Amino acid sequence: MKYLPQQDPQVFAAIEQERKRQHAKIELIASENFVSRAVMEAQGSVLTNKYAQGYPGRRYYGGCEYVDIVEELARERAKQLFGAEHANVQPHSGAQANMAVYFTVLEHGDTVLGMNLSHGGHLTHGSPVNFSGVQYNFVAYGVDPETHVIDYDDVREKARLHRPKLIVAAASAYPRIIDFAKFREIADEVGAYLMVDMAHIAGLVAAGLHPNPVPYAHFVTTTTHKTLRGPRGGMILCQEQFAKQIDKAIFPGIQGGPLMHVIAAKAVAFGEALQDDFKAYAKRVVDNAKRLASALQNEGFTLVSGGTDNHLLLVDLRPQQLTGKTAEKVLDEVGITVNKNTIPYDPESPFVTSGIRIGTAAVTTRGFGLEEMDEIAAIIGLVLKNVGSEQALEEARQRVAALTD
Amino acid sequence: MKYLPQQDPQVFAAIEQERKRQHAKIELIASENFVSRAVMEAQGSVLTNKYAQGYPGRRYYGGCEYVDIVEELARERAKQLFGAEHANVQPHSGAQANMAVYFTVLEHGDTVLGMNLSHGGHLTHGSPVNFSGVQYNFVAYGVDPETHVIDYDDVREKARLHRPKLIVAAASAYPRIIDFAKFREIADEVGAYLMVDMAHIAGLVAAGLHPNPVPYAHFVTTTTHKTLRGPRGGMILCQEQFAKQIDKAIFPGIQGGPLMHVIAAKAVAFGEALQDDFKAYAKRVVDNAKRLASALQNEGFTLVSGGTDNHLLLVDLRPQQLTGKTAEKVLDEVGITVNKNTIPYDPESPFVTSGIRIGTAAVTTRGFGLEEMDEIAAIIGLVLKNVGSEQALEEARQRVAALTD
Repeated sequence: MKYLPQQDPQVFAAIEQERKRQHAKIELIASENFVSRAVMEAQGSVLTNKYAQGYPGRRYYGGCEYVDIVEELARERAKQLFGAEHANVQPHSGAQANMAVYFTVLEHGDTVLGMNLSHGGHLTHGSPVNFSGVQYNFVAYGVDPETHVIDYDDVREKARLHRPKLIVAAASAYPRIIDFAKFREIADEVGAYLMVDMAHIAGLVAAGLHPNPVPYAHFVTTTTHKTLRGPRGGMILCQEQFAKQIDKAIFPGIQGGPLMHVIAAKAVAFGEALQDDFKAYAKRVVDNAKRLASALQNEGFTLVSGGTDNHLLLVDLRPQQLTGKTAEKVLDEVGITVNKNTIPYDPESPFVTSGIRIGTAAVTTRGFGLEEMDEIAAIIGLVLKNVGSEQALEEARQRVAALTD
Repeated sequence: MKYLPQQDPQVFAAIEQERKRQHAKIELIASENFVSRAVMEAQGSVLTNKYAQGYPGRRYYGGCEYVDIVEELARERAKQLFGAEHANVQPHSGAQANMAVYFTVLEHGDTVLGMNLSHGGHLTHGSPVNFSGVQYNFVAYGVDPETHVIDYDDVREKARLHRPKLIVAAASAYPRIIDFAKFREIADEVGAYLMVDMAHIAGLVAAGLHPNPVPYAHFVTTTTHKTLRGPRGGMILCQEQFAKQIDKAIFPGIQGGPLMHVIAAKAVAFGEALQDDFKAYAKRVVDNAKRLASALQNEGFTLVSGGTDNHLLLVDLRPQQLTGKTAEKVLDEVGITVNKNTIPYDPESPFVTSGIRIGTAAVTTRGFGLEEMDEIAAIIGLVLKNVGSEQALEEARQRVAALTD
C-alpha cells in the first residue's frame, strides 16, 4: 500500500493489525479462506468507478464495453467450472443470491422446505428473524438423531405433507455428502423446484470432490468466498429456462448497480479454480479435514456424524461437559479461531450450543498438511481437557505460535 | 498491480482498457465519480478474508477486534459528517439500504408514497419490476408541469388520500433542492414515517451545499459512491430510537457477512469528506453544474426546471426534436458519456425518453472548472445541432480529446 498509510493512518493501522492477526492465528472457521494477491488487486481496481446496471451487451449506461468483457469472463469461467447452462455473477452476497432465487419462484407466504437450522441449515433457509422466514412459510427436515445424516424419508414426508413450492438443500454446518439426486426425486414427486445452496462446498464441487448439484437442481446458489477461495460475494447458477427470470430477479428485482471490481475478482478466482493446482489444493482440504477428524477422535473427542466427507467437522462437546461457547472462548485465548455451533438435537440454545465447528480450507491455503492436522488436534485436546490450567494454555499458545511461525 | 498481470492476462487487459477509457472520455453520468487511490487500496485489502456478521463488539465470530475498529471509524466519521444519531455502514448497496428501511417499518402490502419515477424517483422507490413495487403498495407525487419543482400540495394530497405508512423523498434525477421540512410536516400530518434517499446529493449535504435531511427524517439512506465520492455501497442513518431495529434489519434481516474491505474504504472516503478540501471540491461541483447549465442555455438548450441547484441537470430535447436515446448515442460517438433520462411528463417511453441527464461530480474530480464547462456545453451544442454531419462529430471528437489531454 502506498497512499492509504499517508491519507488515513487510523484505517491503515487497523488493517495492518488485521493482516498480522490473519498470519498469527490458526483460522479454523469453516467458511474462511485467504484469497490470492491477484484477487485483491482486482477488487482494488478502478472498476469501482463504473455504473453497469443491466447485463453484458444489454446495459443501461454507455461505456460498458470493457466491464462487459470482465463480467462475461466471470460467467463463462463459472459455466466451465460447474457445467451450468447459465450464471449470474452479480449477487452482492450469498444472502442476495438466495434472496433473488426466492424472488424468482415464490410469492409472499409460499411454503418452502429447508434443512433444520439447528441441524446445519443456514439463516437464509428460513430463520424467523431473517427475510426468508418472515416472507415465506418455512418448514424443516432433519438429520437422523444417531447418524446425524439427513433423513431422506423425513425430507420426503415433510415435502408430501407440506407441499412446498420450493425445496432447499445445502448447509452451513453439515459434514457429509448431500445426495442431490434424492432431493430432486423428492422435489419431482411433489412438483417442487429444487434449490441447492452450495456456498460451503463450492470449491470441493469445482474440484470434483463433492457431487455436483447443477445437473439435479433448477437453481444453485453459492458464495464466491469459502472453499471456492474467491472474493466476498454471491453467484447463481441455473438451467437456461430460468436465465431470463433469474437475471431480472437480480436486476431490476433486488439489486441496482453490480460491484464490477468484485466481479473482476470473481473472474480471477474462477480462473484459479480452473487450474490443476486448485484441484490439488481442494484434495488437501478434504484430506486435511479427514486427518483432523481422525486425530480429534484419537484425542477422545466425539464428532457429529462420526467424522467428515468434506472440509468441515463438528465436535459434540457433551462428553467433556463443555458448551461450544466455553470451548470457543478458551481456544481464542491460545490463538485458535473456531465458532460455537449448534449440533443436531442440541439441548443448548444457539447462543450457547454444545459444539464447535471446524474447517480446514484456510489452514490448507497457508500450506498446512497432515502433520499439522495432528498437532492442531493435539493442541485442542490439551486445551479442552485442561480449561482451568493457565500452564496448559500457555503451552498451547506456544505450540500455536510454532505452527504459524 | 503486480500479481494480476501475471496470474490473469485476460482480466488485466480488460481492467487496463477500462482505466484508459476512464481517462479518455468525458464522464457526465450524474451518479459517477472517481475514488482516491487510498479508497481503492482499502478495498484491495486482506479485510475481504474476514467474516464479521453482527456489529462491533457484538459479532458472531471471534477475531474481529481490528475490523471492529474499522467499522467504528466508518460509523463515527459518518455521524460527524451528517450529524446523525446512528449509522449503519454495512449495506452492500443503495438498493439494500432502502430494502432494510422498508423491512424495518413496513409489512407486506403497506402503502408507501414516493416520487413519480418518470419525474425523478428511483427504481427502488416503487418500480413495479423492483422488489419495492412488488412487495409494497406504492403511490406517487409529481412535480409541477411548468416549473418541474416537486408539487408539495400534491405530496400532501396524495398522503392524505392514500394514508401511507412511509413517505419517501429524494431522487435520481431531480435538479433542485428538496424541502425536507415540508416532507416532514406532511408526514406528521398523516402519521407517516419519513425516509430520505440522499444517494445523489450526499456529498453536497456533507459539504453544507444542500440542506441536511437528517434532522427531518426518521431514516436517511444513501449510496457511498456518487457525490460522496466513496466506494460502491450503501449506508443508513437514523434516529437512536430506530438504531436497534435498523441494525437487525440489515443483519440478520436482509444481509449476512458485511464487506469489511468495502467498509474500510467507506471509512477512508468519510475521512476525505471531513477535510476542508472536500468542501471546496463539492462547491466546485455545484458551481460547475450551474456554469454548465447556463452555458447549455446559451447554446439554445432547454433545461428541466430551468437550471440546477445541485450537481445535476436534465436537458429537455423536445425543442431539438431529438430523443434522449438519439442524443446519448451520438454523444457516445464523440467520447461524451451521458444517459438518456425521462423528463417529467415525457411523451416517450423510459426506453427512448426526451431527455439526457448530466452531472459534474466526475469531471470536477479530475479538475475541470468553469472554462471546461463552457467548452463541454459548446461541444454538446456542436454535436446535437449537427447529428448528421460526420465532420462536426470529428471536430467534437478532437475537442473532447483536447479536454482530457
